Amino acid sequence: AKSKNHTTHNQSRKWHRNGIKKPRSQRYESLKGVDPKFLRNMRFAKKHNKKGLKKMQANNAKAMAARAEAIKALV
Amino acid sequence: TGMRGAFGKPQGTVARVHIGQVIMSIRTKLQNKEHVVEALRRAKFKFPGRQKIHISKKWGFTKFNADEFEDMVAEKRLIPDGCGVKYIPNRGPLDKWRALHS
Amino acid sequence: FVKVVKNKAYFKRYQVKFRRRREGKTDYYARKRLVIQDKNKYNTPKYRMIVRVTNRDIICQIAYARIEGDMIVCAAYAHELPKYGVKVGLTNYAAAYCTGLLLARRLLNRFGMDKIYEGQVEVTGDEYNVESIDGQPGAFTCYLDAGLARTTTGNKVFGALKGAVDGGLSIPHSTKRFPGYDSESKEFNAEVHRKHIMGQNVADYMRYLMEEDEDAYKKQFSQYIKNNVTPDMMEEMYKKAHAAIRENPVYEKKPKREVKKKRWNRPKMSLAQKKDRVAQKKASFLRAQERA
Amino acid sequence: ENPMRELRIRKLCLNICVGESGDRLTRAAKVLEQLTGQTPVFSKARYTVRSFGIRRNEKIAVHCTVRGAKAEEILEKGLKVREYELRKNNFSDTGNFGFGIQEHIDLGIKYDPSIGIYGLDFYVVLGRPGFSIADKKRRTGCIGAKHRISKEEAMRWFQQKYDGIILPG
Amino acid sequence: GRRPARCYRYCKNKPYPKSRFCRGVPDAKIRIFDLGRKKAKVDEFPLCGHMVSDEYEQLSSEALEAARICANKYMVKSCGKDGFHIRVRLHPFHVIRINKML
Amino acid sequence: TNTKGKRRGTRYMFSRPFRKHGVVPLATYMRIYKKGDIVDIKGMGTVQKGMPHKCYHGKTGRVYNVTQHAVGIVVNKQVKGKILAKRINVRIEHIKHSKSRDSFLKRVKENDQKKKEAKEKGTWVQLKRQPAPPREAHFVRTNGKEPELLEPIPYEFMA
RNA sequence: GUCUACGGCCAUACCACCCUGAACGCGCCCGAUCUCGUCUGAUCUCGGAAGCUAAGCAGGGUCGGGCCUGGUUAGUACUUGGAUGGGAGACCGCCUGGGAAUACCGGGUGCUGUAGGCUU
RNA sequence: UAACGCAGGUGUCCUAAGGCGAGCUCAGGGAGGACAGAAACCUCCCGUGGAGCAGAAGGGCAAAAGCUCGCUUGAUCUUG
RNA sequence: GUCUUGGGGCCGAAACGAUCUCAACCUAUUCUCAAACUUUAAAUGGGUAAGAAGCCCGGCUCGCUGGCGUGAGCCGGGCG
Repeated sequence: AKSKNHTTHNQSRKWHRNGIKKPRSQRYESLKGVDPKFLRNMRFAKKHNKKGLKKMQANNAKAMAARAEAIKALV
Repeated sequence: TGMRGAFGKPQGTVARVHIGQVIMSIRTKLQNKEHVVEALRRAKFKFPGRQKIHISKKWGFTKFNADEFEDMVAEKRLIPDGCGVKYIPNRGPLDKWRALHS
Repeated sequence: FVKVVKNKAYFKRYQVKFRRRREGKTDYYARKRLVIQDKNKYNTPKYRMIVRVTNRDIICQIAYARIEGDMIVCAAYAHELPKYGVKVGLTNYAAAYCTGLLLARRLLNRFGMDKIYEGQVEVTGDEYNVESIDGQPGAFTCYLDAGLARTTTGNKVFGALKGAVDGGLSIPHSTKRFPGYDSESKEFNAEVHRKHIMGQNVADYMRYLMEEDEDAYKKQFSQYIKNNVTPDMMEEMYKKAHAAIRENPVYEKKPKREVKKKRWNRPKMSLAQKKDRVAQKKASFLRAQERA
Repeated sequence: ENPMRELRIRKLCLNICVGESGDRLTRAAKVLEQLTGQTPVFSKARYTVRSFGIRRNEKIAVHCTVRGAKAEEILEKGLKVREYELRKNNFSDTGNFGFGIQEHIDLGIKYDPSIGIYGLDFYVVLGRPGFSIADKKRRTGCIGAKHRISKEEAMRWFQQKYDGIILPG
Repeated sequence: GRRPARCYRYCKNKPYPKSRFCRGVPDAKIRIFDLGRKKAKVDEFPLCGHMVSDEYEQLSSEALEAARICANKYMVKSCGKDGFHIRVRLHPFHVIRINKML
Repeated sequence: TNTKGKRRGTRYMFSRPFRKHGVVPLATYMRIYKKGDIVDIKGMGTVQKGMPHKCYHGKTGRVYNVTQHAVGIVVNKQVKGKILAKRINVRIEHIKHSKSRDSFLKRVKENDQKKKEAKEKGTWVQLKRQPAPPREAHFVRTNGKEPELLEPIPYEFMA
């Protein structure tokens, strides 16, 4: 049956009675949507630092000690 | 029809005026000041509202104004053409206008 | 009469092309695709082989574009060929091949890969392969950059191409346009091309004019006979050139002269030489009209 | 003028608007073929106007574009039928002139009882060296302003060369 | 019917001029916007009389027909028949809608 | 009144400002985009592919996905109560680099430079941009002259 | 001073004209065996160097059309916020602040990146 | 961001009107040519979109996204 | 201002030769407008950025990216 139509004017009070207007900006945003060809590689570069003990950081271990020895002479 | 759908269909035609718009304008000799000033109030009665009447400072219907106008016509910057006067500026190639006519 | 097309309004409503296309030299449709890198190759440059023919010179360049202007890695003009052993004919097909052979050699000698990636000395029927070592010498590349995109079998620009590939560059192409390609059989020939690449058709041309008429022969090749080059030495001269280009690809950039500040038409007329002179010029032309 | 300004016939164009396709046209192409020795081309319709007998893309006319030395001799025979006589309205304001001849045989064609009754249309394009610079693709430009052809500049060349005159009309 | 101009006096709608989207508009009851001695050169009549509005209102093109005549009908009796020059500086453009609701 | 649609009311949004029609100048393409930098989205009507939706004509974000011909963007578009962070994909020749952040990475360098140059003065030059101070009382020279006497002009009723 | 090849900005780069040229540097151009496309070797393609700056192009000029940037127009129009301000009403003045556009009148007429020549 | 506000369109059409590449440039106007006329066909010139792109309108476009040619089926299969 | 024009005509070639005369045109001017027109174009308004989620160096990793560059990611060190 015949009746009245709407109106929309408390849309702003309810709006801000509560309601934080930020999406919680955050470090380590998820990798959802990146190029799969690009992403496959970055899954490999991780894979060959997470695999083994002798290959990678044996180069890291030596270079750090030089970083350890070089800086101390200044003090 | 019951106002179930009421968009009007046209009739008549109207014109709008803003405060300061000029409705009607008359040219005449300088000796007919009074004939203008009261003929317009005779016209004023066929209009809604109230309209002021005054005599312009502008020579004729031209863009240009009271008694400095006769100098430029003598100075050769305006030329009479029918109901109006052309402004002769200097950006135009007047060395090809003066060469045409001093 | 009828309304003039060029009104005061027409100019107000105008829209100039891009300047280089207004002069007609650059095709901005074949540049959007032959220059621009993809966006995950962020700064890896894209190299082009700009090969242009002029009425009396052949130009070859290798470039990669930047946000401001282009960058020219190397260039090998064709009018340095009097240095090497060839004098007559620089718009020849073979001349282009002499250019495309030098441009690679000069470019590769810059980058240290001259001793490697040599290819055939002279036969063109095949592609030439590469090797890639990460962050170390190997596998040069580029793409052909024709100007106004005219491309029909036998075109001079494809003289440089066969020169480039044999020079050492690896250019993705197909032997569908080397002259001698039969248009309706679609076969590799490489023999009609071998004559074209070596200028042996011109040597045939002068042997053609010998039999028929010397009077027409003199009109055509009057400056072949100056510093006499007969047909029988034509391929011999070029065979020396391709040898000659290899040992000395380097360029020395002859030094320039010293300016005495010459001008022969008229000075660069600035505001004052415009403002004061023309404010005179009226006051002068004004004076004539009040004096007559 | 000097050697770089000598006027020449850039081209000469001939056509026959036979009106209706079929056989009368495909006979007409012979007439041009007998004249210039080049295979002609058929021009179809741009529009359809039924008050002529034409249809859209109906092959209406055959035209040709002779050139160089071949053109000049065709003009020598072509002008002779008009006995080297023209008028001042035959020279366009853009430096071209033209005319026509009512019968094909008058040029040097041999009449045959199988041949129909055909005329054809003449039109001469003057030009000066450098007029090709408006057609080049690699870099183009205008033709010029003092190197163009005025109305008179066409007539005074024609008058001296073929000895003819122009009868005012 | 009458449709007295009290209804369409204020300016209470967006401009709705005669265009391709509004067909069937009649012709305005005013057609001759200039009358008098129209050929008069600008040297002739240097006394330009104006009428100026003072309310941001709408003037019906019915009125402009009768205002033009009324002021013209006087000047003819005063100056002569080629002694003045009248220009209506207003044109009726904005068509106005009506609705019959019985 | 009207209804939904992908490009409704974008008669002027994507209208190629009215003295520039034709191929997009090629300094748009060599501009290299990288993860984590700020772009401002601006629609263009010459492209028609990957155009940002009309709602995003002006909102700015940072590119997290760089592809061959396009760069994904994190944008802040608000539905009623929730300012979402919506990922979209646009072609490069719509968006352009933002000069907002670069006006900050410019002053980061100098502030650390001045501080490191002032490690030998022993004082701390002041932090960023105290707001605009009051006008710092001074004198005004007026010797030899006199101020003009301003006054209102009379009423002149023009036409 | 300038040119050639590739370009960035895309008219202060355009358009109408008129004047002068800094190795054929660019072009005009002489021909059609071969490559190649045409009704036509005009275009496209190919082979050259007898001439030519007349044309393209470059530089300059027009109290030029245009174009860019200024000035007046104007603190006008318009407007955020306030009043128990005026007015029957159309509308208007005020306080607080922000603030334009034609007419008209001046100035300006390309900057430049890489590679390569010329001192005419 | 609404009303039985406004001016309109759709339930289809395409083996090409899809995909490339090449070569051209349109609408409109002027001056010239046998029949030929305002209105066929031939040539030159001017021509910043004034044409066309299936249709409603808006947007877009001139060495194209328009016109004409040559080859083809990316109008195919599968994940997100 | 002069091309097709007329209407009144004059001559009897013919009168847009001329001349009266209106006229469709073209040229510069002028009066007034636009929600579905627009070169210009505000007020109010909409995102962003305002530091440790940073500034900076040294090293390592790749089945993608290739001039020798790499882009991404990992370690380590000084300034909050």
